[PDB]
Amino acid sequence: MATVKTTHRTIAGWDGTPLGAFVIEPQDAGGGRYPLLVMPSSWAVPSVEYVGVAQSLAQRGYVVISYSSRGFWESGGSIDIAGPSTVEDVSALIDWALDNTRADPDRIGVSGISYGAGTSLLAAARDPRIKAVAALSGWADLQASLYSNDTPSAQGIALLVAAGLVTGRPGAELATINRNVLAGNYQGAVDSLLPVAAQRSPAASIDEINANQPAVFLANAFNDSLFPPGQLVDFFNRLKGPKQLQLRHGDHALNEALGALGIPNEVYDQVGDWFDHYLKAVANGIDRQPAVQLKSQKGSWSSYPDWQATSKGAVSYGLTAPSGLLLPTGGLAEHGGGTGWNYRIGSGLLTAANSGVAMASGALQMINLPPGAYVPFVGRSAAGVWQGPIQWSAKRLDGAPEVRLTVTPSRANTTLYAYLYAEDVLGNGQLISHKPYTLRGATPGQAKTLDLRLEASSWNLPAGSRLTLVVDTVDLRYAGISQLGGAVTFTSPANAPSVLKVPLH
Repeated sequence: MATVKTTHRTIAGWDGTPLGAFVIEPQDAGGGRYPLLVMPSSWAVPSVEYVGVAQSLAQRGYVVISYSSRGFWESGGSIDIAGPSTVEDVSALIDWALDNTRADPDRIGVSGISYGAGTSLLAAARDPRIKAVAALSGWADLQASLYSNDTPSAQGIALLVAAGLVTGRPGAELATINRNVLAGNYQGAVDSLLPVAAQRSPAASIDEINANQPAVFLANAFNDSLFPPGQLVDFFNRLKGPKQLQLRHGDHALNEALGALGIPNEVYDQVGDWFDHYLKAVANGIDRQPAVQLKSQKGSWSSYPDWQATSKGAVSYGLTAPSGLLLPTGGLAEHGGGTGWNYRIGSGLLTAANSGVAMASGALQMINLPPGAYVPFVGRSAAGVWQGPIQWSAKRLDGAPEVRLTVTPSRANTTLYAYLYAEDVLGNGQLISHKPYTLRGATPGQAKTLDLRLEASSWNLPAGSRLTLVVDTVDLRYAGISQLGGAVTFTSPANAPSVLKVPLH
């Protein structure tokens, strides 16, 4: 193991903006060049040790530049939300390192978390010297993350604002978001960002990254508060070069470098092995590992050669018409359901089915811990509820469930939320996955068939439990546009039956 020297200094960005940086260099001995890692730090969250993580990588035998981006307290400039300047600064710091350290120009990598993860991926698209990327808790599509199916993520946008405010000085884009969020104008925040979001989205540079063919490692939490997994998976799937995706359930750990971000120590252990293989040619077998690796809520791993394999043999459950004397409830019926039925709910009514709890003012929790929902208390005039059978043996859900549903709104503006729960014998539901869907400017009384892809998950369903689908019209974490007084009618036309597809293993 290398012992490393850490030196603080100011390094000029692309336009001269001074960036606060820790330059970490292997000592010992005489004394060839080392692979270089440039690592943009992320949000300033108390207890989070970005430099420490960088030093531990450097001790594997790397020159590492750990640095604060433009606008951070320790730098000049303004936070531009991983804008073109922030991304170009990655290249400027690569140039500086090559000229001022024992860095090998033929073995360059980038790694970051959240702010630094999106920054790192964009740099890999724009700088073909980069041969490997390790991006943690990051995004591919900023619009899809904050404005999923045209539904603003109120709690996601608020967290973006809160994180920015403790990290540095906002540029105009972030200041406009901040002003909108203060008024409760989440839609206005979105509207302000959309015209400049694509240039901040790795997904918009998929061709450029595929051309450059870096080795891309992605590791996120299913329950990331800012950047949900589907938009990451979609990007991952389109990469043509060496790649690995890991998804885990996040929880807070104490007394770890990254525990307050919900990231366990094991992630940067795997990152190390990734870089060691691709940049130092260590034969550690990383190259033979499955491209998709998933860690369930009980902490056990599964793997797949690609994302398509997660959906192999998915079960199609037909939705049946809700029935019952007191608690109208439908079925999830494996080959198959009913067609020709209708079931009307009121829009804008509150249920216990929520993706998250109300969060404090300025809270910096980077993962989300959804509340349980007691299914018998989910108001049937406010929600459609469909229950599958109680399983007598354990099963494992790996992948993204899909719901096809036909809906008829009485108002022009409605937001729908679909939830998949593991419901125990007594009726206690644990949320596995959800998805929002906003219908804006719809024609009242016209039935529309919608396909919702629920967020990717990995879930051990125990014996004694069933899968339960809830669809309602309000969620505490999103700025939905449903109105009390309106209605939604669920149907299942013979032509296009209402069906939940679930990737069980």
